Amino acid sequence: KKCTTKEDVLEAVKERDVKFIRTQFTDTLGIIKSWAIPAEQLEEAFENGVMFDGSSIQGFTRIEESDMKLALDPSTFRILPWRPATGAVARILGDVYLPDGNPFKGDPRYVLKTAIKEAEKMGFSMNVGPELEFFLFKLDANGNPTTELTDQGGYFDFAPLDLGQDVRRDIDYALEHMGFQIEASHHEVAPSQHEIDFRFGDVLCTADNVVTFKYVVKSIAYHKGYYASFMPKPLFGVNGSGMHSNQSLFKDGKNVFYDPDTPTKLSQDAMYYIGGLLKHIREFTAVTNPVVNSYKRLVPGYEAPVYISWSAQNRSSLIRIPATRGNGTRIELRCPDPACNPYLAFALMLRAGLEGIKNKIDPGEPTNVNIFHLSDKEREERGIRSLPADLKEAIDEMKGSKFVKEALGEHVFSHYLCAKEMEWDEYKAVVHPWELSRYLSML
Amino acid sequence: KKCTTKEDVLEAVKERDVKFIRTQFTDTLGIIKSWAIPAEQLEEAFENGVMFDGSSIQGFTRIEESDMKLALDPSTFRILPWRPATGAVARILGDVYLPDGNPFKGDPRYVLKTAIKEAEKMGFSMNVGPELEFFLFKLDANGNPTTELTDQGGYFDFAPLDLGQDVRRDIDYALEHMGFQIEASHHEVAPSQHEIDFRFGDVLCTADNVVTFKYVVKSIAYHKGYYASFMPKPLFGVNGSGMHSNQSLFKDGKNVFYDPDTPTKLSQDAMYYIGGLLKHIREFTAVTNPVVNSYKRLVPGYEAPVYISWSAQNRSSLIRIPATRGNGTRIELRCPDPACNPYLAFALMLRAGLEGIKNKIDPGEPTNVNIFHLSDKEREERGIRSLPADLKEAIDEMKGSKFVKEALGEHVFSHYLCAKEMEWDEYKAVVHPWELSRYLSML
Amino acid sequence: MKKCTTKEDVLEAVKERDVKFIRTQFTDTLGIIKSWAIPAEQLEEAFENGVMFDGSSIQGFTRIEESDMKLALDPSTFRILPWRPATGAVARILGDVYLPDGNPFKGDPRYVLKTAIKEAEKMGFSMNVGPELEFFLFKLDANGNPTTELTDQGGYFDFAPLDLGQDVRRDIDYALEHMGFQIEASHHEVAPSQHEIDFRFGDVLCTADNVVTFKYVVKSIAYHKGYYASFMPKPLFGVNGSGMHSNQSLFKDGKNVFYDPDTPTKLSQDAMYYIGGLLKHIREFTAVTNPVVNSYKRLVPGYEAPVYISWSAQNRSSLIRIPATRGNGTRIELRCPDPACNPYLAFALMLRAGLEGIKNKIDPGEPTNVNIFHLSDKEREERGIRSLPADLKEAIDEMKGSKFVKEALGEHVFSHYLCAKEMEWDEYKAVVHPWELSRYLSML
Ligand SMILES: [Mg+2]
Ligand SMILES: [Mg+2]
Ligand SMILES: [Mg+2]
Ligand SMILES: [Mg+2]
Ligand SMILES: [Mg+2]
Ligand SMILES: [Mg+2]
Repeated sequence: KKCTTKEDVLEAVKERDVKFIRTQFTDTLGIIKSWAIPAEQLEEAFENGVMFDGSSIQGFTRIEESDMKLALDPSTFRILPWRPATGAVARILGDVYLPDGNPFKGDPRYVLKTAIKEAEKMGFSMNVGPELEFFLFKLDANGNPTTELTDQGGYFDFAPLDLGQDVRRDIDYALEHMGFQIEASHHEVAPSQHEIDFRFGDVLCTADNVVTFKYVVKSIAYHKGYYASFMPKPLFGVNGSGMHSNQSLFKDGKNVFYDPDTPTKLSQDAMYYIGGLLKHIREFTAVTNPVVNSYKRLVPGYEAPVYISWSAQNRSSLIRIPATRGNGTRIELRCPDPACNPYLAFALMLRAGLEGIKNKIDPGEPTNVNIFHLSDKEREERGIRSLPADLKEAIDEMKGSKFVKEALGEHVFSHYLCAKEMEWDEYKAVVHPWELSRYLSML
Repeated sequence: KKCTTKEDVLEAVKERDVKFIRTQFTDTLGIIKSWAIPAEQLEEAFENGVMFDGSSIQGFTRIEESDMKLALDPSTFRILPWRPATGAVARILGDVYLPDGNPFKGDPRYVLKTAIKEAEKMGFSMNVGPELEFFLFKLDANGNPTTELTDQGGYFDFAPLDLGQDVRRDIDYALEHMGFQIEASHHEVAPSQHEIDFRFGDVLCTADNVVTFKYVVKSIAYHKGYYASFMPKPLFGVNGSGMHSNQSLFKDGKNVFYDPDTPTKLSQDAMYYIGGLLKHIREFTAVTNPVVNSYKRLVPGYEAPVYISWSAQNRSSLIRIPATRGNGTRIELRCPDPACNPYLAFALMLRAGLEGIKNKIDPGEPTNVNIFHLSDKEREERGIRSLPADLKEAIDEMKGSKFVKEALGEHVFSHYLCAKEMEWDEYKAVVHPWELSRYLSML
Repeated sequence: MKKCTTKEDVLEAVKERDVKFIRTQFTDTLGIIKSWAIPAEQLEEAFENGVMFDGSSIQGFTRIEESDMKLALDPSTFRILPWRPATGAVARILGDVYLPDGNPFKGDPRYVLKTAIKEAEKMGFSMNVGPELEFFLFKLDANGNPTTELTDQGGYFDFAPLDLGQDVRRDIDYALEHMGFQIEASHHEVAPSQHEIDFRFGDVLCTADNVVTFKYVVKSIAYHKGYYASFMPKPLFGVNGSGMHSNQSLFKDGKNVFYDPDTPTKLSQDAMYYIGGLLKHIREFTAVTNPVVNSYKRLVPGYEAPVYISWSAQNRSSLIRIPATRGNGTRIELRCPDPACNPYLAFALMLRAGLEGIKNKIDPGEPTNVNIFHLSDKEREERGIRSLPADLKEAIDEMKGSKFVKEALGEHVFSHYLCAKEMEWDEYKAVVHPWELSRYLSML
């Protein structure tokens, strides 16, 4: 089941009776985009490319069309894990080009590719294993999503044990049937919350899978009567959903972060990589935490980190070093939530870590104390800064950042910020029922 | 009906058959406070004072009691506008003292008195006429307040014309029966919204009346089946409720703001007074706009001002000069909402205006253009700043302000900020239904 | 079924039986069953290098920070679950938890039971356990949530229920036998909709693993037939609660060391000392055998649950009972625990207490052949008959100052267990219950 050439794809389409091909790409804000191609037209698509409206990539801030061409990558062909009676369905990715023949710089996948390209200039290749947390909710009588609980279980609980036990198994099976190579799946801290850990793979292939994961899990749950939610904080008072990103660099086949003779067995480049991450994380929190609801997860008192720090012992730090060493040496960034665009988030993580190695950015001493247990003046002395407290603050930090603008390009940078600003200007004017409950009788 | 001495009060209590006396004071956050005294004990109260728990003034941030004494002011005695079958009811104010005999610096009324005291050092006395906007809503089946409309009328509409016509008349009559001397009352822009304009009077007496107004209107409406709401923005998409504060200074009986020979007929001190207001308004917006809901009114596109500016022509400026001249020359600050503590708000307005005259603070050229019609870069050149966009930003501006700390005192200053911070930390973590409507199906 | 010994045994069985997912199985400090799924393709590498996982999951709801830990899979614990999804077969597997430095994690309750077994081996003893698990079978509401709605109104040993509940009850028994549980007996219990399943009398470590497996297997099977299986100690007022009677005996040289043909009761001196140690320390770890606030709504007089510390051979209502069987079947039954307890911690502490009795020759005193429930405080005080802790707070306080429980559990488990139970009690003691409104709202 390893596809390399267009002839590999075409023969598998004929042998497996694939009738529809679905393109897969994402817009600037991480929404999954697609259109359907009948398989009869697939051979022409491989030869000539497929023309489509490129403003779909631009987000919801689009006004004008832009004719663009999608050059299909046969190595991304993959059959979807459901079987219509008519025939099989498969997804395929590709690269977006302008009519003049130049690659469209506004595709988030292209943005990730340039970061991979800059990493290869120094001989580095990046591997990532994301830990994706989500909620399994009930549908109402009309089939609409709700936040109604499907179980009351806790961390690593063997739950649910009713019919929800079968949908969770169906989700894991569907991913395995598609070649995901899941490492582990388990119940998360909050009721009805679940986590699936990806295999440690190369960043580009992993990023494509994070996108595929989201609509596969969504579709499988829907067809069983449940709703899979990737909201950061759908429920007050319980754990939010993060997307922890374990990352590692390789050069000449060996792990760049590992060093057998150092006290912590962590290399100098590992320290530099953390320094770049710590130096720039505030500038692209708006990308790792892209929606207004993201910052309801980034509040003190839960697993989510709100203070910029690193440690090898405390969990609640922004960056944590797992105990694993050798070829598996990795660092874990714990702030992102599964609403982020994986292409933009992974690219900025790579660029920030690369800038740490380039500029020999010291990360400081690790914070082994639970920072939540500290006063504001204590953190002030130790130089412990915090993440932006809402989307608007994150927007302002990203607005004036030379690092983020150069890494995304002036087109992705502008369009992402403009959409997020429109988002906040809508939210900031809403009068919420909490305000009514608090002030109607008081004032 | 003019009371001057304790014997004036005691005889009127006997003649008018007053059976209960209600003390009236406010806490640090502007909530109206009270306790009941049977009229038989009133004569002892005038002689010795009344001991009460002073931590009631401290707000909801109180932990320890503090025994304090209220020295009743017989000139504030006033009979309430409803008539129980048992007997009449009256309100009375006073000054709060510590057991050692010193005035308690934490009473907001005392804070206003010191600003009046500092104004008298330069020969100034301040007169204020507040324009109080409120909403008239329906009660549900259980008598609880709602936001259900009582009319659909607009600006200056003769509405409502149903039974709501009688409660609005009852409210105006009750205030007139109590000696308020209302200037005008009319329908406001939003449906079910109403405004009552006070007589131009001295700041201390006016501030006491703003407090009395709130619970009188509340009680009169309740007993007719309606709810009077003083929320800034109870309803999205329609006008909020402000408390415009027209103010003027007098020295030697003549209006300090008037000058017959100047082009605009406005004196130099009037310009200085505006300059101090403009220089400091950002530092005490947290007092004029004290609740989270206040900044749902301070959004662009309605009558509320969000840009720091002054003009004699445009309404939508933060400070506006009415056309009236001579003894009636006044300036109007349009940002406050009726949730503010009138003692703290008027005191800071007086101090800021006084600091303008002391330091000869130029207010700049007036902005006669509708600032809302301008780009961000246009306002940048003209030095046009904006008000804080939420309660947290207003808290931070007040936290580091030497002017506000000195004018309120270190005890009111600390307690006010601590309560408002607890307020924001509760609001910032709430997951609102708007987030569910926007992100549950998307993410 | 089959018995697996090597990793090659398990890997073969995965292929020939089309097992697609392996579920790890362990417990947190409080006894909550913990698991995560491994794809069968990953299983071969799991046997070679172990599986990294967040070991703070073992701490319970008192976990402060993450802790990387390794699970070394035990091939002999591989067992196929008794449901057959269309996708493929499912199996569970246990293992040992190791720290990154290579040492075993002392906070795993399974490790705690294993060191108790090691103390028995030092004195030449191996311990066998047969538990009797009581549970309730309730209806689900219209939304699929558990209720306390009855499924039958039968009593002790009744042939009930006889409606569709007869089938789910039989499905539970069939699936346990399908996994090789070798059930001794299953019957209706005293309370309506209450049931009992009697485990095979076998090795303590294997039996403790089966108790954890039993709970989620019964719950999942009941769930899929529209019923809820409850292991609450006392879900309903006014009827019997659910207990976990723990039969036990020691063996040495393949002989039962509790049996003596020569003595009058046909019990050896070691059995007397073993009882003495149990009676000496039972108060100090009642918080382990009866771990939740609801446990002490069962530990009240009048419903078969023992509240007084005594032993006897005749009447069951004693804390410790001697069944009539002798010879190789000689055992002593401890009747205080409920199915909410962690079996690893409860069995470990029973063993340690009994072994402490043997090594210190602790006399158990005269048996109390009368029903203690018929005695005054004066009569009970005259015979020096003590009570079990009356609520979780009292049991916590008795466990907090026990040097014995701290040594047997280890510091990590000891503090983490107590801290969690204290937070549980502090939350409970502040609640204003509807019973208080019914009694006081009108009166005061
Ligand atoms: Mg997690
Ligand atoms: Mg993690
Ligand atoms: Mg108006
Ligand atoms: Mg006005
Ligand atoms: Mg029984
Ligand atoms: Mg029994």
